[PDB]
Amino acid sequence: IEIKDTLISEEQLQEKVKELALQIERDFEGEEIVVIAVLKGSFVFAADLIRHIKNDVTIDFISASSYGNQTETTGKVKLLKDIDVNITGKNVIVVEDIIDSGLTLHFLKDHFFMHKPKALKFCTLLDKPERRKVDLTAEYVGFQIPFIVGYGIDCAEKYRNLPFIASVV
Amino acid sequence: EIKDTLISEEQLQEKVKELALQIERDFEGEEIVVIAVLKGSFVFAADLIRHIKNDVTIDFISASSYGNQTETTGKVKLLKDIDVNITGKNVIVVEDIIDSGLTLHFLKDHFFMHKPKALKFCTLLDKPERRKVDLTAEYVGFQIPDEFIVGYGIDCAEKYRNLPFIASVV
Ligand SMILES: [Mg+2]
Ligand SMILES: [Mg+2]
Repeated sequence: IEIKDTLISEEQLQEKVKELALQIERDFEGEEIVVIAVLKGSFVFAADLIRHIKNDVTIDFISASSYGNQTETTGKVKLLKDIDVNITGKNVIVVEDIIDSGLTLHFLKDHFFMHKPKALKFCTLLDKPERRKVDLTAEYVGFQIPFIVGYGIDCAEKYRNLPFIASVV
Repeated sequence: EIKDTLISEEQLQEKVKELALQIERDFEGEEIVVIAVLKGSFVFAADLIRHIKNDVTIDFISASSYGNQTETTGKVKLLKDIDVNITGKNVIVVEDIIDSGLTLHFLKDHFFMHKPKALKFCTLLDKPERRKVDLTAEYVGFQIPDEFIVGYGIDCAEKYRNLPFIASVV
């Protein structure tokens, strides 16, 4: 596994993240927000995003694993770590590094709705809408891209520490 | 409410860069596994690893208190154990704060059971005057007085983790 080319630079990422934060602040003027980051890959994006949000922010994490084929086709995942914070009647933004088929995030969506939040929006750094297997439109999207690593995203647990996003093989 | 800024955003960025250099020096030519103690160390970890040029693998651990027992013996309940293989690897455990050191001493024994090649501790903030056990962190960002702080991943009742600086609260 070797890196090929830089796809999105460190500076592009920082500018885009600042812009997404402004969009979020506008949509929730004067109100608290709960940010739920999907581990592990979104942790870098989440760390940068929340630091630009001036609203009172509560952050928590969720971890989910695959059941096998079932996950690839239906999005059914096993909750490994559920949320600790209260999102009932709250504004919730679920943060991902990537959304492609949307199957797993759709399943996570239903789980969060059981908690009865006031609002539930999705924020992803990268989006691949051509890979959708279900209806799921993210309200906040950093970049639409055409295997990648960096900025929290790995390849076999490697390269999460790159400050930029790159193509690999 | 927030009282005063204790460590600025810029001071944090400079210090984090410096800790990363110290880490690179100690592991010249080798891969490193970074294990961050959730939830408070996630911001520090995100910034620290981006300055480390070595091949880095990151994972997370979550531990909770059993009550008084934790405050006096460090005994904590592992809520989420590591997924990655640290056997024969260089491991750096990343914390936001080390005070009594009781809990990290307990986590140290847990990781040793995995037989890593090396195991070091890196904390953003250290309060050595609060030690109840012998534990010297190899990497320390700042020595702070025994006071309540928030920001840069650290909360007070789940509030203020999103401040880009560290502040006192009263
Ligand atoms: Mg993800
Ligand atoms: Mg901690």
